[PDB]
Amino acid sequence: QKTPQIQVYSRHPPENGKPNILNCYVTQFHPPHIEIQMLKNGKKIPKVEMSDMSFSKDWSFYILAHTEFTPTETDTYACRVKHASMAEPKTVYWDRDM
Amino acid sequence: NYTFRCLQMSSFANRSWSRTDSVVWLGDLQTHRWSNDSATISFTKPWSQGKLSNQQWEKLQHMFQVYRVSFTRDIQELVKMMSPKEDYPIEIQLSAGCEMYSESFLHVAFQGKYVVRFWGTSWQTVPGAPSWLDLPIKVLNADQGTSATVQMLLNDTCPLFVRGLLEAGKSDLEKQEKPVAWLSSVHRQLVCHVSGFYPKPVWVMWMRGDQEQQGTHRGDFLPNADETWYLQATLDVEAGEEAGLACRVKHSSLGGQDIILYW
Ligand SMILES: *[C@@H]1O[C@H](CO[C@@H]2O[C@@H](C)[C@@H](O)[C@@H](O)[C@@H]2O)[C@@H](O[C@@H]2O[C@H](CO)[C@@H](O[C@@H]3O[C@H](CO[C@H]4O[C@H](CO)[C@@H](O)[C@H](O)[C@@H]4O)[C@@H](O)[C@H](O[C@H]4O[C@H](CO)[C@@H](O)[C@H](O)[C@@H]4O)[C@@H]3O)[C@H](O)[C@H]2NC(C)=O)[C@H](O)[C@H]1NC(C)=O
Ligand SMILES: CCCCCCCCCCCCCCCCCCCCCCCCCC(=O)N[C@@H](CO[C@H]1O[C@H](CO)[C@H](O)[C@H](O)[C@H]1O)[C@H](O)[C@H](O)CCCC(=O)Nc1ccc(CCCCC)cc1
Ligand SMILES: *[C@@H]1O[C@H](CO)[C@@H](O)[C@H](O)[C@H]1NC(C)=O
Ligand SMILES: *[C@@H]1O[C@H](CO)[C@@H](O)[C@H](O)[C@H]1NC(C)=O
Ligand code: NA
Ligand code: NA
Repeated sequence: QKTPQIQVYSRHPPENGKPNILNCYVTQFHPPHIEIQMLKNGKKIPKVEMSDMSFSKDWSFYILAHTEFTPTETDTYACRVKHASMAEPKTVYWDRDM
Repeated sequence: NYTFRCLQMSSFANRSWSRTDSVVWLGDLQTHRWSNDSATISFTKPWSQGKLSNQQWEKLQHMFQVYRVSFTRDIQELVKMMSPKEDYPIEIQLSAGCEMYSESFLHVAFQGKYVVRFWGTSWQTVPGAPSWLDLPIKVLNADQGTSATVQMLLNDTCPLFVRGLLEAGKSDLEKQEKPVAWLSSVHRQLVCHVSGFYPKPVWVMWMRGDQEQQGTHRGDFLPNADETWYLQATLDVEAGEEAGLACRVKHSSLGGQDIILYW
């Protein structure tokens, strides 16, 4: 059993008030069953698109989630992952730069 | 060099529940998906049929349709025979294809670990694989018709199909997408973010004038959802001495005009 790594980053340079895309890349996990949500101010974002799950040379799974977002200095964004390898859901906050 | 990979992931939860899902990659571009819920293989490019006629494609697809049902039954039968010693839940992964210059491969993993390959004219367990696999592999190897089909698929069908993809997909495979870069920081750490480049080869370096800063740490290549790449390169610097630094990006799409971003 392998624990997911989570990276959160934007498609375009983050500029407050300009629409952009936020990515959540989840990697290095096994087994493949996983639950991934993206959060705006701690609340689940509805329209989140998911890539097909695939796996690497080392057999560990990966998947990309993304969503439209507009950064501002009043909103937080995060990616939350539930997986059997972890007792509780793991949440990674967008660091506002990536 | 292009590597063509067909990736199958099969999850067996209990005797009543299982699914098999596949994806196919040509290098870093996805060309097919085959969901458990679909009877047919889905194209993810307009050129995913390669140079095969509709007839040729239906036949090849048929061979995979028969395979998917046969595989699922074989694993279920195997678990019943081995129970309770080997039992659910079970994950099986297969990675098969060819690398073009060609050489082909077919590797199988059980519970996340490489255990079996097809090589030459037969299936084999790899050294270190659980010994309970030896008997089922021996039995599979008695199936001459399956061996002949697999040898054909790996030695012949795969490189032929991929040569057709390379010609049919030429304009996508040789696409050039330009990076956009930006700088950030929170004794400091400066981060140069580079996003939207294709293809993957890229050069990103912190500079002071013409001097490459050797403390530059390049991150992992991360995918964007639009078949482009993201990378960041970081440099830990002394506070006050940030002025004069710049991030330089070289990429094939830029036509010799590098991005230079001054801090
Ligand atoms: C498909 O290509 C196969 C080779 O390619 C590899 O495997 C495929 C699946 C891809 O992944 C590809 O990328 C790989 O590179 C090819 O397999 C070859 O098949 C021949 C027979 O058809 C085998 O020849 C027999 O070899 C043994 C000795 O094998 C050992 O030693 C050699 C080196 O000396 C090693 O390379 C092997 O790994 C083994 O350690 C001989 O004892 C045997 O001789 C006997 O049989 C012949 C008749 O065939 C008689 O004339 C003799 O008198 C003997 O009685 C064979 O010569 C070869 O080993 C095998 N390669 C490998 C690597 O195992 C396969 O045939 C292709 N199939 C089709 C349909 O195209
Ligand atoms: C591959 C090259 C790609 C070419 C590229 C072209 C483009 C295609 C696009 C692809 C999109 C979909 C990708 C899906 C990924 C799958 C790739 C891997 C396929 C490789 C296996 C193909 C097998 C084809 C033959 C087959 O179907 N055999 C049938 C039926 O056999 C009967 O019928 C035959 C003719 O129809 C013959 O006449 C034969 O003689 C008959 O018996 C068999 O039932 C077999 O057993 C069935 C099971 C075989 C098996 O994989 N078993 C297995 C492997 C490893 C393990 C060990 C692990 C276990 C741990 C517990 C265990 C089991
Ligand atoms: C089999 O596994 C599936 C998927 O987890 C589950 O929904 C179902 O309840 C299980 N069935 C039995 C009979 O245990
Ligand atoms: C996957 O597809 C097979 C064949 O149609 C079906 O029997 C099986 O129930 C499917 N599994 C799930 C979990 O939907
Ligand atoms: Na192989
Ligand atoms: Na596996």
